[PDB]
Amino acid sequence: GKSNSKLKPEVVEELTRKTYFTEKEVQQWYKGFIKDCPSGQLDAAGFQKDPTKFATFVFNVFDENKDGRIEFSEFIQALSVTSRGTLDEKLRWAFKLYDLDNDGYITRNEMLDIVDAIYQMPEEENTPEKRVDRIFAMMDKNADGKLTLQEFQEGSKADPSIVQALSLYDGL
Ligand SMILES: [Ca+2]
Ligand SMILES: [Ca+2]
Ligand SMILES: [Ca+2]
Ligand code: NA
Repeated sequence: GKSNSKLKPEVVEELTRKTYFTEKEVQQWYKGFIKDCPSGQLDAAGFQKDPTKFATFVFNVFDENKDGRIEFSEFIQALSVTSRGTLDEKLRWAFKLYDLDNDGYITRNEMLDIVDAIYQMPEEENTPEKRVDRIFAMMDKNADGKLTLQEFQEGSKADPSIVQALSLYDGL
């Protein structure tokens, strides 16, 4: 008598209120989620399914409570921010992605780890090192080798390409 094939009504209401989705959209996302992960808990191996490193970094941000599983509430809220969030919401989310040790700063090495993963997944951009050097030249204002949330927000907003990439809604 499986009890998690659909959401409880109160949870449909909760999740609709916490995201940019309609009730119908929340239920549609659950249908697909539970089909692909009947346990209701998506683990790192499942999320994975060369992209290994970057999928693992994204997995950790989806995993809000850090218990090694992405449950639906986590899945749908991450989808909400990354697909439909405002520019500032998406920037806060991206900062969490890059801040690997959750200390409130993105170091050069933290960023390098992410950018390498993206690459693993034009001469002046042909290494992760070059890409990071450029980002830090543009965003690190006190030259201490790390980005505060403010440095990352303001730095990102200065660059038209970054603004474009974070200003989409359902990919458009
Ligand atoms: Ca979790
Ligand atoms: Ca950090
Ligand atoms: Ca700095
Ligand atoms: Na600009």
